[PDB]
Amino acid sequence: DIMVPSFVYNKLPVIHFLQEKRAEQKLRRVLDETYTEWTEELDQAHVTDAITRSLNI
Amino acid sequence: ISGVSPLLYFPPTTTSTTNREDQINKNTNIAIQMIKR
Repeated sequence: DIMVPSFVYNKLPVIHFLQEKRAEQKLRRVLDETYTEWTEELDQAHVTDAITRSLNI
Repeated sequence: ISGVSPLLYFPPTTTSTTNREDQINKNTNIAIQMIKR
C-alpha cells in the first residue's frame, strides 16, 4: 500500500523518458535506411545499331 | 573517280513494297529480344 507504490511512482519518469528516446531511435532508423534507387535501362542506341546490322547495311 | 565507270548509280530500292508497319514491327521484335537478353 505504501512502499512499492512510491518506488513505482519514482520509476515512472525515467522509464517514460527512455521509451520516448527508444521510439525516436526507431523512427530515425526508419528514415536512415531509405535510399532512392535509380535504375539503369538498356540504351536504345544499341537497339538502333542492331536494327541497322539486321538490315545488312 | 578516274576511269569511266560501267554503271550509273541508282537508288538501291529493290524491295519496293515496304510498309511502315512491318518495319516498326521488326524493330519492336528486335528491341524486345535485346531487352530480354
